[PDB]
Amino acid sequence: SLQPPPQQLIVQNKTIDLPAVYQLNGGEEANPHAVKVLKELLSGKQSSKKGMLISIGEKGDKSVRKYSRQIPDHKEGYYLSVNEKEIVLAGNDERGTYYALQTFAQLLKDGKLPEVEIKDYPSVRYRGVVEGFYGTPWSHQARLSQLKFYGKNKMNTYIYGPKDDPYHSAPNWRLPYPDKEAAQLQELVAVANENEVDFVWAIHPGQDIKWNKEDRDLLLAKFEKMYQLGVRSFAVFFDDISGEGTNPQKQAELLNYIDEKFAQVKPDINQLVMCPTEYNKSWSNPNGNYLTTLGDKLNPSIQIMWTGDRVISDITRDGISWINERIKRPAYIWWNFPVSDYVRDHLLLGPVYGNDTTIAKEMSGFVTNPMEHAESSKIAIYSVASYAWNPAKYDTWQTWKDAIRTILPSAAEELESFAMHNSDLGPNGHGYRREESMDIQPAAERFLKAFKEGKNYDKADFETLQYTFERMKESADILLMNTENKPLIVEITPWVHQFKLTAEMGEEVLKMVEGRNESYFLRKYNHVKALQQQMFYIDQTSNQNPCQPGVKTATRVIKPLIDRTFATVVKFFNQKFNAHLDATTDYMPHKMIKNLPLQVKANRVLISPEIELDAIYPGENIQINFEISTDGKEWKTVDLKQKESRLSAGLQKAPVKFVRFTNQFVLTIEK
Ligand SMILES: CC(=O)N[C@H]1/C(=N/OC(=O)Nc2ccccc2)O[C@H](CO)[C@@H](O)[C@@H]1O
Ligand SMILES: *CCC(=O)Nc1nc(N2CCOCC2)c2ccsc2n1
Ligand SMILES: [Ca+2]
Repeated sequence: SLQPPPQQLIVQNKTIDLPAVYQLNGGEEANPHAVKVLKELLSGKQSSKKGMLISIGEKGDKSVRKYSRQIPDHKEGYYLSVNEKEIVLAGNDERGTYYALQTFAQLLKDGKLPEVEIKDYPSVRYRGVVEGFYGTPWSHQARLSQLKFYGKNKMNTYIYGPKDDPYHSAPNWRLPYPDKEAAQLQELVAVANENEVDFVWAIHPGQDIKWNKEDRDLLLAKFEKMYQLGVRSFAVFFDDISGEGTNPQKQAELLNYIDEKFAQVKPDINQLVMCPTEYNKSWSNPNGNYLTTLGDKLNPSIQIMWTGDRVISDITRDGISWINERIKRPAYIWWNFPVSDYVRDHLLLGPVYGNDTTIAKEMSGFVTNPMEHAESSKIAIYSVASYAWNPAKYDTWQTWKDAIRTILPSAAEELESFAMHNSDLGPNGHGYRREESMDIQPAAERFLKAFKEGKNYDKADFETLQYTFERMKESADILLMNTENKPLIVEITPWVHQFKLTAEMGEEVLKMVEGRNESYFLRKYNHVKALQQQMFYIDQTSNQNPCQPGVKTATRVIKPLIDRTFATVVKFFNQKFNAHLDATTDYMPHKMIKNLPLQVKANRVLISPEIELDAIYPGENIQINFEISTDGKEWKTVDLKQKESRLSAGLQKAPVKFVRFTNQFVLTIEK
């Protein structure tokens, strides 16, 4: 399965052996990056002057003169041919020759090649990744690995813009990088060049930019220093800011000044990109004229970025036409998937889908904003590479499977099993959701409905759930010990542990359904209660980021199933044996005398939108939005302050175990 799929492919069902004795033509004329790949594949084979002919070169080189007519007349296009007597690897330009070898490398298997002819080129001019998320920026090693990944998948763009890089954004975007960070960026650029990737360095100055000569000159001085480090593509982001930086007339003038005094003065600058302050339809001004101002003032060579109809959205034909009408050029798509910086307790490992596949001519570029987990993002990145290169033939599910088999061949099935149940985002402010657990959902929904209303469940559906849980446990244990992609495993391990505990809980709950006798049921009940507590421990000790801490997995279908089956069967037990077992499904060490479950997040205890803690803690503050004690007997009332329904008051380290109130709701304690 060639990825991305070529534009034109003719196979003959007739295999050739990689020439043991070959004759290379064009080694000095062709792209050095391509020739190096070629000679890696040919090492061990002899280079003579009367063997099989292998011709490599760009349009214009002597080596591929005979094949001029076969080379497509497109940027980054190429022509590949394998048959009995010769091999031809001929790009329209140097990058086309490199991409010819990346396809050649996939055809080579077991030392054999198929007799084939390919004419290929991209449907979208700029294709790649923008590291533009909030959170821990990608490590240096992760970025080196990404750049090699892009080259293999014909992605030609890496836009560097981590929101939390202080020399990229507020306040030190005026400062050059320190020597150590500068030497790393220098290495990234060299590696990006080796893989035919345009390293685009972006700057995010709009929050405190002043529209005067001082800051303008400092922005250009920063760009000049990046240029000295090898950067040849540049971007200016004006997203997620307020104040004077949001002025469209000023933004355009600044980028036109950069164009004329910098990008037009250098001999070798490629991409110049800007991200508007209004970067999606929902948040644009209907009264105002922000986008039309940018469209008319910005020089035509400058790209404008756009995330679609909303911050998180799929790109449609109606949405791309809406924006292009206003910016007077094809939009440079910034696709906010699989980025998870607003649902950081979730991994988004599902397939890439939703984007119209007939609008290649309507977009100038397409970049994906990934997760801060670099390797885990390779599933979607690989799929975006396929989509952007050949939208007409984009196969969502087949490309998802191909990505997984490339990222972890030694345990692809195990990773597919894990990814299938780690795709949805759970409820979020954007209302953006993805499918998850689709294969087992029919059985789960029929099993639970028959269960709640006293019918009979199909034994086949029951064994499907047993099969699923068993397979989940196999995949978790195999993935935990996989040493083929250690960075990947480190990223996902907290979720893999939570994944396994879910599976184990599911099996014990199903054993509670089979029932048998009273003591066995109680054994299973106690084991489930212990597994709940173990999942709480992980949720409180792993991935303790300051936004959505903890670890959530299989949230769309499987976890709801298990929790509602446990609740139901415990209810039937209490009715049958006149018991009072606890039917709650999430462990909580604190207690409130409402049906709203308390939640623990970092050092906060909150009521879901009188309390007794499991111990005494020093108090920080309370935040209610519409009295305290240590032993339950003696209380010490406290007063509140107010703004727009924001109640609050500091406790000043006073011991607290009890809280009460009578006439959203959070208690912060010291840890
Ligand atoms: C263009 C863009 O997507 N900007 C940021 C981004 N901004 O979206 C917002 O959340 N915008 C916003 C929301 C509330 C208040 C102000 C800005 O979306 C991505 C996913 O969150 C972030 O990674 C990007 O850095
Ligand atoms: C947990 C810390 C957190 O929420 N970080 C975060 N901040 C964002 N910004 C802050 C600046 O103004 C815009 C909102 C943000 C946007 C999208 S995801 C994200 N995370
Ligand atoms: Ca050449």
